[PDB]
Amino acid sequence: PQITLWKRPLVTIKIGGQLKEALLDTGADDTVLEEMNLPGRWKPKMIGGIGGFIKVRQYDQILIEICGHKAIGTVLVGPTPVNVIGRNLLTQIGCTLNF
Amino acid sequence: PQITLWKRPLVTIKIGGQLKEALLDTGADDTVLEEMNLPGRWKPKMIGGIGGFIKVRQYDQILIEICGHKAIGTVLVGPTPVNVIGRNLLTQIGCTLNF
Ligand SMILES: CCOP(=O)(COc1ccc(C[C@H](NC(=O)O[C@H]2CO[C@H]3OCC[C@H]32)[C@H](O)CN(CC(C)C)S(=O)(=O)c2ccc([C@@H](C)O)cc2)cc1)OCC
Repeated sequence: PQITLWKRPLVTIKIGGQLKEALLDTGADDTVLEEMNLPGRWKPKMIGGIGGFIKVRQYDQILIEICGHKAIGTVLVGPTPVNVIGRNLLTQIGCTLNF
Repeated sequence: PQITLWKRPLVTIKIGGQLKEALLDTGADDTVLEEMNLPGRWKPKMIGGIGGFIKVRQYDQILIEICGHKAIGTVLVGPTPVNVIGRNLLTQIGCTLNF
């Protein structure tokens, strides 16, 4: 689809078999979701945002469907203010900026 | 143009007679730029993201040129680690997400 930006580009995603809402975030290198339960192994990691750094749980090679488009990649889980889909997954679904 | 997201979507902007690099950021409601001593009246504000909040100065009706596309709107200035062009200005240059 073509998504204008007068509203937040929020989309429904499916991860771990559960539906959620997430923000398409071209300013994020990585995908960071709020606290949740995900199966499998994970490693501690740090990520920095506008306000500093936080601790997150890094889940690698995770299946995630974004607005009907499938991706398999890294998902960070931690105290983010909102679920953000970052460039690591936006590239998988073929997302580009256009103007 | 069409910007792929393999790398950060950085572009040259002109603001307050200065050239700078900034991210086209669909995840930012508004625009936040590095400390710069702009003229005019301003209003203190707090903006938050990953890692917490930072203090910024809100300037209204600021002219910005983004890849030769002129825009005018609110610009927040402060100790942000990165310059982000937010949706308030992206809509003005006709920017969309596409996949
Ligand atoms: C020199 C580099 O220093 P750092 O590395 C951090 O640099 C950064 C910092 C911020 C960003 C942009 C943000 N991306 C981001 O957080 O991405 C995370 C995840 O992926 C990683 O990649 C980049 C960082 C990691 C995001 O797009 C936009 N945000 C909102 C989202 C979170 C809902 S917002 O910025 O918080 C924001 C809040 C309020 C407003 C009002 C005005 O509307 C406007 C913007 C990109 C790189 O270290 C720490 C200093």
